Amino acid sequence: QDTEKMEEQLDLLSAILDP
Amino acid sequence: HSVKKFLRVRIFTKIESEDDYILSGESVMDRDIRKQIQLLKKIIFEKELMYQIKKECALLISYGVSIENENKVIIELPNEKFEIELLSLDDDLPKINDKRANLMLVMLRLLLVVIFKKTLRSRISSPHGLINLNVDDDILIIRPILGKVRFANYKLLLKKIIKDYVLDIVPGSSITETEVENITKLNKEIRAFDKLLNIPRRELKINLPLTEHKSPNLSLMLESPNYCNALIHIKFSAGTEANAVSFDTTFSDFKEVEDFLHFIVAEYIQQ
Amino acid sequence: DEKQIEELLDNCIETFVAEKTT
Repeated sequence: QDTEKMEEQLDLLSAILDP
Repeated sequence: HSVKKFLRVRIFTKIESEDDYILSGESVMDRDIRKQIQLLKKIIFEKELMYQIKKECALLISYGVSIENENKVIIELPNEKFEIELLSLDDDLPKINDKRANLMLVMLRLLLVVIFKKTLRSRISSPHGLINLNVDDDILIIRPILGKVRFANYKLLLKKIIKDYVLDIVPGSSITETEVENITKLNKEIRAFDKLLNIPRRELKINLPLTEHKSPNLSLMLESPNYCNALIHIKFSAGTEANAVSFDTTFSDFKEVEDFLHFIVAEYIQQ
Repeated sequence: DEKQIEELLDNCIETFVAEKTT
């Protein structure tokens, strides 16, 4: 499921933005 | 170790010796049956990412994008350069551009995901049959990201040109930029990334002093229809209904916008 | 969802260009 991939990256992204 | 490779992006910074770059940033690389599936999925995914990027870069050869090694592409910008490399853990503390390298990396993956959403949607709705895709059309990965930067450069030069030709010539003037079947769950997911995939555009309005007989108005709009080049749209009207003029113009070359701004300010704006 | 994403990308793109420069 590619929606699963997307949630992984968004999680990753917000985490980079707010460490 | 034969092929297990991930991709990291490093950023190089040009310096005052002006001859060469140096490395200012780098993205990190992080380390039952399902877990072996997970690693295998993240592996195929990134190998796909490098494949598609390489295909897209064929178009960008003119825009400073060079494909050097089968595992590496370099994106050249005036004060910076980017390397995107697919590499194993054998080859090759924080710094300035680490954060930016990490962002470009996540963005890259996200762009592929949207591509996956599109192919699937293309298959769900229309075909009763199979997908149809174009590299030029729907494969955008490097372009949206790179375009954001190139546009910023372009917008900078444009404002310089405007200062020189216009702001400095006419005293009161200044500038103000402004923002220009049920699959729906899918369209909503893709719509969310319209922010990243929208062709970049800003409107620069030039404020001119009001002559008591007539109020001249001038504005320019900058845009990048193919994401990596620039179009400049200039509109000028200084109406006195006896003298009333209107110009609607489009230029692909900053050289000609200088010449047209000059022409405009000369006749119509100047005293 | 959507707004969260639009806000998150707004930040990401901003920080990545470093356009601020002021």
